[PDB]
Amino acid sequence: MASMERFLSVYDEVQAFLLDQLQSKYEIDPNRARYLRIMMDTTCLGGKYFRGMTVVNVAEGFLAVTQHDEATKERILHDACVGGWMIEFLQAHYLVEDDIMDGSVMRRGKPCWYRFPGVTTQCAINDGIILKSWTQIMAWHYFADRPFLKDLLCLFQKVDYATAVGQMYDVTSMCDSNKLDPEVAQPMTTDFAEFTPAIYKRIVKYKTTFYTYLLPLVMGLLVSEAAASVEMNLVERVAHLIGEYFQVQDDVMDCFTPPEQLGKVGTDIEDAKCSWLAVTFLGKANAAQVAEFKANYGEKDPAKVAVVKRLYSKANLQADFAAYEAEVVREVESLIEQLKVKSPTFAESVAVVWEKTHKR
Amino acid sequence: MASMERFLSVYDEVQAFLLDQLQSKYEIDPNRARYLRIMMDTTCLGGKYFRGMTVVNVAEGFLAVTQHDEATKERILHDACVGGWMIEFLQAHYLVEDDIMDGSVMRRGKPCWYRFPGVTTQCAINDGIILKSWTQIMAWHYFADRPFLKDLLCLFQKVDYATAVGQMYDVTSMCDSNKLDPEVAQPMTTDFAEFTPAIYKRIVKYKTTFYTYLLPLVMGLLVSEAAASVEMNLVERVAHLIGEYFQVQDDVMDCFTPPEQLGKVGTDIEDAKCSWLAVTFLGKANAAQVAEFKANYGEKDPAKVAVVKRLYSKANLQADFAAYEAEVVREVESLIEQLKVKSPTFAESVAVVWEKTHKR
Ligand SMILES: CCN1C(=O)CN([C@H]2[C@H](O)[C@@H]3O[C@H]2c2ccccc23)C1=O
Ligand SMILES: CCN1C(=O)CN([C@H]2[C@H](O)[C@@H]3O[C@H]2c2ccccc23)C1=O
Ligand SMILES: [Zn+2]
Ligand SMILES: [Zn+2]
Ligand SMILES: [Zn+2]
Ligand SMILES: [Zn+2]
Repeated sequence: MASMERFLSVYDEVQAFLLDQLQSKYEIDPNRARYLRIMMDTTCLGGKYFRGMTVVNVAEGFLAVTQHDEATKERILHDACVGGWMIEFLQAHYLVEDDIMDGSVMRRGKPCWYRFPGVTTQCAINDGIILKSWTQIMAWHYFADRPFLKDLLCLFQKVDYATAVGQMYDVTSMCDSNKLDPEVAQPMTTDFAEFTPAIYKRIVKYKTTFYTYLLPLVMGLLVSEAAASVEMNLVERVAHLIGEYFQVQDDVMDCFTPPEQLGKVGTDIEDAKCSWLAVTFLGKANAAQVAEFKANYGEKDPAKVAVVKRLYSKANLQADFAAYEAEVVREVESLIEQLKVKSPTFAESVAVVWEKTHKR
Repeated sequence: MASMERFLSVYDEVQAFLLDQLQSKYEIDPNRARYLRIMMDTTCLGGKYFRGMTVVNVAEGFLAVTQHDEATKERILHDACVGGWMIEFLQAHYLVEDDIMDGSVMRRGKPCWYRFPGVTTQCAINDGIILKSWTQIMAWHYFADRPFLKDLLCLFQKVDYATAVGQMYDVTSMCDSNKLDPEVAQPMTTDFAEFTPAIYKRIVKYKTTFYTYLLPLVMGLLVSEAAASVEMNLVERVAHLIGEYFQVQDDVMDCFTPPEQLGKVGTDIEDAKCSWLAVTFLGKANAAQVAEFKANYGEKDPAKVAVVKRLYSKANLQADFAAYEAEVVREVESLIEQLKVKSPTFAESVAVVWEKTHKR
C-alpha cells in the first residue's frame, strides 16, 4: 500500500473512533458530532501532511532493513500513521489558536476557522483545545499497550510546551524585553536592538522546529523501536538547522510571494515581526537605511509597508540568502554524514526531509 | 504541618522548578520568566483552592488509617499537593480561555487576565495554553517513577477532554441543535425546547463536575494507592450529584447575588445561558409567562433583563430549589452510605466535600 493512501485511510479510522467514542462515552448528540467532524476536516486536512508523513517515511526506512512478521510491519505502519496524525492535529491546534491570536484572515486560501459564520471566536478557541485533546485520546487508545507509550507521551508533551514557549517568544519579539510587564501596555521597540540572529534563532527553534522536524523524526524512531540507531544530539542539531532554514523561506515568502500563491496576504512588516528579512537587513544597513526602516516598520499604512519592501529590495538580501543557503547545505550534509555512523537508513530519511524542504 | 501551608509551600516549589527549567532547558530570559511568574500567580492564586485541597484531604484521610514510614507520609502529601496544583492550573487554563471566549470583564473582583494592559488576547490565549502545559511538566517531573503515573495521566487526559466537551455543550446551549453548522451564523433558539433538565445536566456534568469533583477525589485515591478501597461507579455518581448541585448554586447566584459579593456582574440572562433558573422557570410556567420570557431572554437591554428577573422572582423558584436541595441531600447521604461498605475514610472525605459545597 502507498504511504499516503495509508495515511489518509488512518485519518478516516481515527475520525470514526473519536466521534464514535464521543457518542458512547461523552453523551454527544448527532448534530454536535457533525459540527466536530466538520471542524476536524477543516482544520486537519488540505495541507501536504509533511509532518505526519515524515513519521511514516522514517518508519518505512527501518522496515526495509529490520526483520519482522507481516502483521508487525502493518502494526508499525499503523502506529506511524496514528503518530503522524497526532502531530497533524497538534499543528491544527496551533494554527486555529494562532490565527485567532493574530487576527488572521486567511490560511491556505480559505478563511481561518474562527471566521467561519457558525464558528466564531467563542467556539474556535475551544475547538482548538479539543484538537489538542484528541492527540492524547488517540495516543492512549492506539498505544495503550505499546512499550514506547511513555517515551512518546513525554516527548510529545515537551514539544507541545516548547511550541507554546516559541509562540510567546514570537508574539513578544517586537517589544523590548526589559519593558515586558502585564500591568503596562507594550510599546513596539524603537531601537530594534533585539533583532539579532541569535534572538531570531531562538524564536524559530521553539516556535517551529520542535513540532515540524524534531517530533516527526523522533516519533518515527519511537514507533520503530529504533531510538538506539541514532545519537539523539545529532538528531536535535539537524532538526534545528533544517527547521531554521524552513522558517527563513517562510519569512522571505511572507514579504515577496504574491498573496494568491502564498495562501495569505503577508503582514510580517505591519506586525513588526522579527523576520529573517528584518534581522538580515539590520545586519548590513547604513545609518540612513536604519532610520528609514525605523520610521516605517510595524505600521498598517501601505505607503510605509512599501517603503520597507523598497528598502529590502535595494539591500540585496538575495545575496545574504544564497550565502545562508550555502552554509546550511554544508552543515546539513555534515550532520547527515555524522548520522550514517549509526544509521544509514535514518540518515537517508533526514536526507529526504532536507530535499523536501530545500526545494518547495 | 497544616494542610494549607503545605499546599502553598509546594506552589512556591513548583513555580521555582518550572521557571528554573525554562531558564536551563528552554532558553528563557529573565524578563519573560518574570512575565510567566506574574501570569502564574495571577491566574492560579487567590481562590479557595477547593479542588487542589480535596486531593490533599483525601490523601490525609488514608494516611490516618494506613501504616507508613514518616518519609512515605511526606512523599504522599507532597504528591497530593503536586496533584492538587495540576488541577488548580488546569482550572486556571480553563478560566483564562473561557474569559476570553465569553468576553468576560472581571473574575474574583479583578480584571480577567486578557484585559490586563500588557497581556492582551494575543498573549492570553497562549498563556492559557502554557498553564495547561505546565500540568504535564509537573506530572512528568514529580511523578516520573511513580506506579500511579500512567493512571494519573490517563485520567487527567480524559477529564481535560470532558471539560472541553462541556464547554462546547455550554457555548452551544442557546442554539437549536439541528441548526448547528459551521457555514451559517447561529440564531438563538426561539422555542427553548432544548432547555430541559436532562440537557442541563449534560452541560454541567461535562463542563464542571469532572474537573471540580471527580478529578480531585480520584487523584487523591491515586496518590494514596487506594483506588481499590472504592467502587469507582459510586465515586462517579456522587461526584456528578455534588457537582450538579454546585452549579445550580452558581446559576442562582449569577442572577441574584450582588456583583461586589459575586466577584462579577452576572450576564447569564443576556448570554441566553441554559441556567437552572431558565430551565426550572420553563418547567412550571404558564403560556403567558413562557411568551414573556421568550420576548426578553438573551438580550443586552437592561429593561428586558429586569423583566426576566421579575419573572423568576414571581415564579417562586426558591420552592423548586429547596425541593432540589432536599433530594440532593437525600441522594448524597445514600451514596456516602454505599461508600462506607469499602472505605469509611473515603466516605468521610466525600462527606467533607459535600459540607463545603452545601454551606458556602
Ligand atoms: C474515573 C472513572 N470514570 C469516570 O468518572 C468517567 N468514566 C469514563 C467516561 O465515559 C469517559 O471515559 C472515562 C472517563 C474518565 C474521565 C472523564 C470522562 C471519561 C470513567 O472511567
Ligand atoms: C528529543 C531529545 N531532546 C530535544 O530535542 C530537546 N531536549 C530537551 C530540551 O532542553 C527540552 O527538554 C528536552 C525536550 C524535548 C522536546 C522539546 C524541548 C525539550 C531533548 O531531550
Ligand atoms: Zn502567530
Ligand atoms: Zn510566516
Ligand atoms: Zn463560558
Ligand atoms: Zn456561572
